[PDB]
This record gives sequence, structure tokens and C-alpha cells, in this order.
Amino acid sequence: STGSATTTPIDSLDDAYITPVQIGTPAQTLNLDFDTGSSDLWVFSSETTASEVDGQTIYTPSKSTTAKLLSGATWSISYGDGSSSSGDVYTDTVSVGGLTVTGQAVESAKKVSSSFTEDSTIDGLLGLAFSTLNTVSPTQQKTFFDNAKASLDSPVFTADLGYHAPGTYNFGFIDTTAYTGSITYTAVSTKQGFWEWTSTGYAVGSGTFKSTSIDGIADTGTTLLYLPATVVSAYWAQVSGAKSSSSVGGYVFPCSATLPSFTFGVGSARIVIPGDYIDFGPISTGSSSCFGGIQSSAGIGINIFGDVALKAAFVVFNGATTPTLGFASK
Repeated sequence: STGSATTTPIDSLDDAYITPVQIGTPAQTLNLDFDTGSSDLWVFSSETTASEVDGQTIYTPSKSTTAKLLSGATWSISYGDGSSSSGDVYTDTVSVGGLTVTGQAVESAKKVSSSFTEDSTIDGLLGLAFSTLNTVSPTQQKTFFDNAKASLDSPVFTADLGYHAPGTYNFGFIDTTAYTGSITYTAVSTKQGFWEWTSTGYAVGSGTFKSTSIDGIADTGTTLLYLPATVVSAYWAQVSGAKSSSSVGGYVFPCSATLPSFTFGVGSARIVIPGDYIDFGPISTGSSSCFGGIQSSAGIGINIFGDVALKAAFVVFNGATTPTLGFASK
């Protein structure tokens, strides 16, 4: 089997991407944030505290003839941005882009933090990291991909995120029309539960490539590119007037600037992030100070190849017995 679904930016900055997901019988379609940095599929629901729901589409398990309470199971998750959610668990039929999993754990939110409430466009998350990170207790649950894997034509999924445009998540096949040149594959460590890999270096604009190992995660659920402070300083030093602002919470730059590209290495291959992808616009409406899309990972504890990086590439998440990651230009 295979599946193919379009993923759409939630706003004009590509702050996140939503992908429609069918849950239950008859189908209830929710727009979920596919997140290769976590491993829970959770949704706003009829059980979510009413004051914490503000415009989201909810899953109502009582209206699904295939929903079953997973008795005794609870979940609770905290994300890197400080947001969180928790609740109980149902199993139900879940379909993405024509690919169907029966008996998928659907984690129903009883509580969500303010950031989730305030984002009316995201109805929940669909985790695509390794199932070892799933938070369901006392019986850990499998991700949608893990459940689908054995039925897939090939045990892979691909992320093809657009810049200010829709893109695609495919399951079970590689669309050879969706990228240019060849795909370069690179090793993955699953030791922390992430799609963790080591970039071979970077360049800023037309500058020379610096060969240096940068361990980090491929994370579709993180907006920006978070890299070591040395690398980030080298980038922003090429933008007149750019500076790190503790009050804003990272690097800002004059909105009048033209940003240089940023290149990262994948083995001997190179992925070029155009400068425009690094512009996240005014820090507040009407400001001439703009927020940068490359930020320091110092104090995160891990480097994160978020959407800014991934949307510059066609990315293969290979879930074979020994997982790997592939990157192609597009």
C-alpha cells in the first residue's frame, strides 16, 4: 500500500504545516501537524476542556463506530517550545492520503496548553519519530508509520515541504519526479528516539564550505533551523545590522536586508537554503526588525533541522531495519 497527502502552511510565514487526516467511522477529518520530532498522535476532542478549545475541529469518539477506549491508558507530553497536552486514549481507524491503519492509538486531549488553544488551525499532532518516544502509559503505543510499515510497498515516508506553498507527505514510495539529481543517504541514530544524523558542514552565501560534523535531528514539527552558536554567528555576521536580542529571543535583522543563502552538507552533497527562507518577518506588526530563521541551539541541548532546512529538500525517512535519512535538492 501507499498514501499521499498534501501538507499546507498554516500562515504566510510557514510557521507550521497541516495535513488532513481521516479518523473514525464515518470519517472525521482533522488537520494535523505531522511531527518527525515526536511520537504521539493526539487530537482536540469532545473531551478537551471547553475553555481550551478555540476554533479547532474536534474528534468525537462517541460518533465513531470503530472507536474503542483503550482502558486505563493515559498520555502526557511536553514539547521543546514549552507547550503541552494530556488526556486519555482510544483506538480507531486512521487514514492519511488513502493509506489506512486500523487500531491506531488516537490520544484524546483533555487538556492543552495556551499555545495550542491559540492556534485555531492545528487540530492535533501526528508523530513520526520512533515509537520509543510515545508517551502512552502504562502500555506504550506505536506511531501511525510504525503501524503502517509492514503493509507499505517500501518502509519509508517522504517529506516535501513547500516554501510559502503546499507540499506533500508520501508513505510507502519515493516519487522520483519530486526531486532533482540524486538522493544522498546518511546514517541515523535512533538512540534518543529521533531521526538523528550528522551533517558534514556548512557554507554561508557564496562562501567556502566548512567541513565540520553537526549532529542534529530532522524535525518537521519545528519551524526554524537551530545550530551551534559558532555557525549561527558566522551566518548573521554576513547581514548588516543583525544582532542577537535577548528581549526578542534570538537573532533579528533589519527588514531592509537581503539575506544570504545557507548551505548544509549531507555526506558529499549540499542542500542550499535560499536567503528568503530565513526571513520570518517583523517581530511585531509594523516593526522594521525581522526575526531570523536560523537560531542558536545553545541551551536546547540538540541541533534541530526544522522546516527552514527541510523545505529546501526532498527528504526520505527510511524506516528499514537500519533506518537512514535521504536528502535531495528539488
